[PDB]
Amino acid sequence: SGFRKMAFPSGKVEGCMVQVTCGTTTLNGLWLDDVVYCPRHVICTSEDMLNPNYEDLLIRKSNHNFLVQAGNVQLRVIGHSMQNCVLKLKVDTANPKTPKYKFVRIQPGQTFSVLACYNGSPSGVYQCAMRPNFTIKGSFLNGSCGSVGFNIDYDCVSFCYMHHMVLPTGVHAGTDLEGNFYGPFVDRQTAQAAGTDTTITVNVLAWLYAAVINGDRWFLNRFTTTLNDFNLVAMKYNYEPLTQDHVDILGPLSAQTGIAVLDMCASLKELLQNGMNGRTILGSALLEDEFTPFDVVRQCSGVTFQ
Amino acid sequence: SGFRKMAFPSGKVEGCMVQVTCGTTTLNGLWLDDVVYCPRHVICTSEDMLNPNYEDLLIRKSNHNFLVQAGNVQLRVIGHSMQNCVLKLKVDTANPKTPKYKFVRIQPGQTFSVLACYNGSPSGVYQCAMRPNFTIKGSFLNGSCGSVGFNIDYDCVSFCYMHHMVLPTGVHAGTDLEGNFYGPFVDRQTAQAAGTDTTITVNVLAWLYAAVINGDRWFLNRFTTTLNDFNLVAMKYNYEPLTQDHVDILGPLSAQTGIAVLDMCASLKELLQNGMNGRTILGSALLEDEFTPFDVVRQCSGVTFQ
Ligand SMILES: *[C@H](O)[C@H](C[C@@H]1CCNC1=O)NC(=O)[C@H](CC(C)C)NC(=O)OCc1ccccc1
Ligand SMILES: *[C@H](O)[C@H](C[C@@H]1CCNC1=O)NC(=O)[C@H](CC(C)C)NC(=O)OCc1ccccc1
Repeated sequence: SGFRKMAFPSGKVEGCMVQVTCGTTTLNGLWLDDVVYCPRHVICTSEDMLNPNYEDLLIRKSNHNFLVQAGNVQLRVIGHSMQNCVLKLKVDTANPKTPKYKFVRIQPGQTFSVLACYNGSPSGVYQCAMRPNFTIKGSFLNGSCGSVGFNIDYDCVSFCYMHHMVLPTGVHAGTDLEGNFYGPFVDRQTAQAAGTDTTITVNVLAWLYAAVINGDRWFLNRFTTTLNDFNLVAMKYNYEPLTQDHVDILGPLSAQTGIAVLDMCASLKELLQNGMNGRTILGSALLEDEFTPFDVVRQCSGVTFQ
Repeated sequence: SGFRKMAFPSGKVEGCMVQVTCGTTTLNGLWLDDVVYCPRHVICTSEDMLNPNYEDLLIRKSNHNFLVQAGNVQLRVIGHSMQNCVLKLKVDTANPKTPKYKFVRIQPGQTFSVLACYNGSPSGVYQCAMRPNFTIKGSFLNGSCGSVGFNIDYDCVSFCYMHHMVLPTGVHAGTDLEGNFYGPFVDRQTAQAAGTDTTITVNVLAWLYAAVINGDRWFLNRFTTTLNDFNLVAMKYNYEPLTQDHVDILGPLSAQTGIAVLDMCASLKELLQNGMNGRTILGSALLEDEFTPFDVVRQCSGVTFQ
């Protein structure tokens, strides 16, 4: 009963959040095994951020210039390296709360949970989606960098995101845990464009399937459509083109509810052309695109983790 | 930058979730010190739930009839009692992961985080509000009972909610940690009415203040109003009557943004009478009422916890 935008239990990630200062800049770090990961602009002064030469800036930095604090105790830095836009601080103490983890470069349209932190302490947890334009719509203030996004599979934490900056439009940009930015973004204080953000069409359809499962069915029509004719409406409304892979991913939900994918596409077509007439679906007046088909199955069947 | 419905870090609560079975019924329990708290209908069979006599049902139950599992190890039950609609199972082992905690009966309009669990294992975490009619709009399936709602103050966990049942309208009902139901609800399988749910007016105003802080200002008008004239619009649109206490709680946000409370009430009045004209505020097409004034200050200033 009910459908909510819920996030993973963040307990396994809270144990990995540390505080990292270099000079006057302080941000968060990810402590896994004997390595601490954090954005590389921790070495930047307020002036350096306009056009930083990270190679020249890092060279004037030694191990003792990095203050890594895990709660009450410090970590002795015994090595540092720069991998893309992230620093890897080698410490002498392995994190005893290190969970089973791996690094994953997420795909556009997929979702993950963000644990927003400040000064190495967690502040909150929320669910976001990697937009098609490789941005996210999160809640990040000054000091939030180094906060990580992740997914949980039973006991395996798949880290996929690390926050770095906000764009002029208010959306946020970051990297994977190997330091590669999602999108055409660079870690420099300059006006960067994210481009036209389209709607994750497969996610909208999966959300409409969750609505029928929960009792909202007023949007179910008596029409059908073709992939090509739907994508003619989709492209006009800045929606992702639907593919046969997208149809196959929506397969299990289509068989469960007995509603063909193309029939659900026709219901979504009328919604784009006629609006919503002041009505709501699952308590929303807009078409939600931050629930993937796997997020619908997980919440509607009660999948748990460690 | 950005405003999201974020939940507290659930790490301190994950360590307290256990599994409780009595007969064939299995639900979640809250393990604090040497006591396990769980809903009392764990002693009910599928037939008993229609009209249970918990006094007569509990009397035929002994300590060994309660299977309390905390992950891989069992807890030896050495005592049981019934406090209102919750059972207090005394165990021989104090939970080593017990955080600083206390029990709080939340007020209508306040918010808290829910950690949805199944079989004693966390499944997800989301933020909800205690509606004026003492219901919540959560995501709860079969097996979710015993899941708890809570707030975190630095290192103190204030447990305030325990899930018990869903209503015919799809909303959920539960108790405090002393077993007293929020609302006129009883733990029995029967059609129970929740009454007219009104909108938390002070929460809507605090959300509009968060919008101005984040850049959404199109709803700011050039009118003003009186508490009485606003409440004339409020009562018509099923909104909570605004009081001087509500104005005082919105004080710090009013002084921060330089917008008088009554002026913000006038902007909210026009929104109720004219709708939204297909526009969005903070990415929503509806007026959000699940952010309290304290939830706005916390997210817009970066308050952290342990
Ligand atoms: C790191 O904590 C911080 C996060 C920002 C601060 C406010 N909201 C956020 O998401 N990121 C930065 O300070 C970043 C540093 C660069 C070296 C990457 N700069 C940044 O986010 O500037 C915002 C901006 C840049 C250019 C045009 C408009 C805005
Ligand atoms: C406990 O896990 C369960 C939670 C329900 C199951 C589906 N969604 C939920 O929130 N609660 C119950 O099973 C509860 C047991 C009573 C003894 C309190 N009964 C219940 O929720 O029944 C739902 C209902 C009752 C009457 C009319 C319409 C629906």
